[PDB]
Amino acid sequence: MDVFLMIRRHKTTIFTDAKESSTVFELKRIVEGILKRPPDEQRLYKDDQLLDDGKTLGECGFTSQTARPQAPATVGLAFRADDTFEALCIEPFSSPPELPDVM
Amino acid sequence: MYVKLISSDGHEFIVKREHALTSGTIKAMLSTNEVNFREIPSHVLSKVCMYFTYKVRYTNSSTEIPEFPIAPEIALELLMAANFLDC
Amino acid sequence: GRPRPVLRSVNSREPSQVIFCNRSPRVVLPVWLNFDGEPQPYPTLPPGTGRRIHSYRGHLWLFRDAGTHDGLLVNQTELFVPSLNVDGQPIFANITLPVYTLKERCLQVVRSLVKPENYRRLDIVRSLYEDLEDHPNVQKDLERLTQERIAHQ
Amino acid sequence: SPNYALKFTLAGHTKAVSSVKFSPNGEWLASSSADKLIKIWGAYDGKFEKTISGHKLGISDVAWSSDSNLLVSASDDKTLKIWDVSSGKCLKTLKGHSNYVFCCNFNPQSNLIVSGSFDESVRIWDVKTGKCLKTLPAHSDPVSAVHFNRDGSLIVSSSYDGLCRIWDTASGQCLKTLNPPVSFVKFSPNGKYILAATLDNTLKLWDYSKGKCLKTYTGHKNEKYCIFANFSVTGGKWIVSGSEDNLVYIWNLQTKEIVQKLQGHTDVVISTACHPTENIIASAALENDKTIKLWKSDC
Repeated sequence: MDVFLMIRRHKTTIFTDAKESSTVFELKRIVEGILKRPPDEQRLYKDDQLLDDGKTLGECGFTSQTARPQAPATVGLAFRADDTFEALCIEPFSSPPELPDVM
Repeated sequence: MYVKLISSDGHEFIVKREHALTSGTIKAMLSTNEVNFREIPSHVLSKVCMYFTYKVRYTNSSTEIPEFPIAPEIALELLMAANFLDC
Repeated sequence: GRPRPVLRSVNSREPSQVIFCNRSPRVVLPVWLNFDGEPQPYPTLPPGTGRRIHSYRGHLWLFRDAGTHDGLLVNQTELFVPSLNVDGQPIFANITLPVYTLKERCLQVVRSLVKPENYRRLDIVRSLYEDLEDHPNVQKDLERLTQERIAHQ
Repeated sequence: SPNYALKFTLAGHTKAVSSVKFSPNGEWLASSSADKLIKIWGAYDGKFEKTISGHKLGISDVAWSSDSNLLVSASDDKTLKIWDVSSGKCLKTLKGHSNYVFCCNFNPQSNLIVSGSFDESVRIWDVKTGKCLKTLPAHSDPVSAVHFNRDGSLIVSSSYDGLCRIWDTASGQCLKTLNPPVSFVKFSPNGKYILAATLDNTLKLWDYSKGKCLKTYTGHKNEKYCIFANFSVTGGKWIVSGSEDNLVYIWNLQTKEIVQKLQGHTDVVISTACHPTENIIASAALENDKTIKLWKSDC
């Protein structure tokens, strides 16, 4: 069961996939390859909830039904360097304009 | 290989190179592994990246394919993006 | 004497039992090409339903959205041709959405929201007006498939 | 060659005319129509005689009893009706088919009626009681024509299944079969042959006892409608049929040569009939025409 994700930090969004059976730790290894920060310098979140490295993505509620190619689920990302922890902060995307009269 | 696609308002989208190459326009712009769009905003470009994931996953797949959803409020700018991107 | 359309059913009179299986979210219109190549509409299939139907070997079928005539796929391709049943087993015609281009999907959505009279009230380039006005049509696919079949000759 | 010429046009129906039949005594012409009416005409002068009504949908076919006193009709309303010609009274409604009834005939004794239906059956009815006596189900597509032979011991039927079946009246069992849809069949007036039409612009004469095709008639257009053909034997010996090019074709029965084409109708000529004692042909045409024509010849 593939799961499709947006990993978001500040004004950065990574599109990637994993399995429901993938661990949170294994997702950090995916992020490491892209962003070059090791798993122990990463914190991953689902909404406000800090995710436990050992738990599977499925156990955290990312399923093939909630994390779809055309509507991926969001994972928050924050970094740590030594004793300094960054807080989770995700900049929202822009907003569409008013719906035109003839729609 | 990942590429970085940057929206008009500065949001960075990191996507598989194979996925971004769905668009011949992006392929040309890549010829850095980053592409700056001058008029595609983040809410549209994020929807375009979902399309790429959908297209690559469901192409050649010989399974039941779900609809690609588009909300009314985004449809007209997404159309313009799709036309520009030829995807 | 005259050419006949290459896309037309063969009058085999050899029965073939088929399951039309609508694996799309659309209401599906089955279209049968008759022996002269004219498209004939058959009863529609709601989403998530399937029906066992009687057709014939060498008959030609296509499948469209019943309301918009968007093109659909059948066993991952445009045309479905029944063959002989083997071992008492019906033949499945698995109808699904194609992977539309993002542009075509956007055109489908905008068409569903704007009356054709009002397309040119939208604030986009003229070529997108013409794109919106170019509605789906089984004849397009018949033309396109015929040209492709000629290019493999 | 005969010299048929147009004598009268009868313009009483308001939709396609499906069938014309001369009464065995020569006096009358019955017509049936998509307009749900039967009309009776003088056979010699085309004079309107009466309208006969009661069917709820269009009528495909009509046929006379041997004594010219009864008519049976076959309708889209799934029934047949037996009528008293003198009064116009519906004596019986024959209920049993489960879809349109296209064709009907009395046997020579006229104690039985045979019918053929879109429901792919041939049914045999008792005239006196109106009960269905037998249902003969072997055709696998609409039945286009049914006809008794000269002593009524055999029925011939034709069907879109491509087959002509000869049935034993008494038992109901099929005795013989004679590939495009067969649109018309009837026994010859002498009894030896069967005339069959198929939707490939072809009529064929069959020696059914021998199972052999003796003649083929072509030149006309018949690919869509079930067009009734006939034997003309009062003068010379001709085959007569309508056509989809709006003409009546007449062939020499032995040479298979076209000897006349009768011009005048403005739609498919679906029905032709030949008068039992004089050299008179009646023809009937579909929705762009809606008329009956009467034609007369010296031979």
